[PDB]
Amino acid sequence: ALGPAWDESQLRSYSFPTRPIPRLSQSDPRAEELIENEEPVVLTDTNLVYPALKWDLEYLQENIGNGDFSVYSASTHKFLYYDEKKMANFQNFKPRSNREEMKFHEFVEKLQDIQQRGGEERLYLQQTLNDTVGRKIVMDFLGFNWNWINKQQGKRGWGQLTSNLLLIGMEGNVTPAHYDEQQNFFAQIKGYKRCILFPPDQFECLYPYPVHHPCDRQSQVDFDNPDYERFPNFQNVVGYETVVGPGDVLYIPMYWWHHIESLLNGGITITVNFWYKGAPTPKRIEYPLKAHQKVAIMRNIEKMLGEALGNPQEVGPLLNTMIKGRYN
Amino acid sequence: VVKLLLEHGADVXAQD
Ligand SMILES: O=C(O)CNC(=O)C(=O)O
Ligand SMILES: [Zn+2]
Repeated sequence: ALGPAWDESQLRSYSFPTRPIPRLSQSDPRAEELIENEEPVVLTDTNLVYPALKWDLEYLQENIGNGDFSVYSASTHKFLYYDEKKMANFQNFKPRSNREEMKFHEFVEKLQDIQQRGGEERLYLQQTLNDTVGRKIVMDFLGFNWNWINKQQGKRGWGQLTSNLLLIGMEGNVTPAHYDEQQNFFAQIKGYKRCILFPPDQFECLYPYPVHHPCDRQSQVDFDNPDYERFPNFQNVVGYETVVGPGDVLYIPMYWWHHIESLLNGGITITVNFWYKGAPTPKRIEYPLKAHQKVAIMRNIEKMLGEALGNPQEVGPLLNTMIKGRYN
Repeated sequence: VVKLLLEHGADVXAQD
């Protein structure tokens, strides 16, 4: 009877309607049906990261090792990421978030400081779990529900687990809408994150940056102020929404757009995700294609032209030449 | 050809 975990006033306000992602037992056939069919579902009882539910900044500082952690800094609540390698071919791009490597205890002191000095700055720890972690964390990791998630990997024909990303964010932190090219079981550990997903068939409404841009895979649309002149179909976007707290696992299917925010005035959030490579392309192709297969096609066309033209800055002009007065 | 165009990368989060 502990009261409302959170309320609507902690959710940011946006221009589009949503329906709820279903929350189900891991033993419920409907939940298996959704995962099999690459639709989101929040599972409430996997115990996937049960051992980590005691994690907080003190336990982690004490136990997580002397390794380096990538900490992103932002002057705003939106943490747009950028691929550093791609900066070259978009000279007119300055980042809105710096990355800094620091020891875990330096990160905790950073938060303390900002908090104590009423600072505006925001931080977001995002670090792959690795060898360097302490004995207690290794034991917690080994206590994850591998039986369950390994079975899911076998049943969906997925490829290997590529990594586990540890995410520690400040209240109000936003990861803007983007899609990932792997399957993701998103395991909430501390605090609450609002997750807004969009299916791959809404590619037309979300206007991803060019593949060769540093922000490849993110939406160009500012959710806090959509430019309907440039992005008219953003007026047609409909999301699938949920709030995940400790113990919840959100299946975020490959290619599904997701916008993710830590609840306003909700304290720090901790999440560990589980990224798996997708099943291989099927022997025989079934027509017409699924949406994510079309996204795959479009990405490859952009890649190939960048290569063939010898310069990604020519992909736009060639593509426009191809369609104006011909296919539009 | 179709398989060529249907192959996907494995990029996630920050860079890849
Ligand atoms: O949790 C976040 O803020 C961002 N995480 C992701 O986009 C992911 O797990 O794929
Ligand atoms: Zn993501």
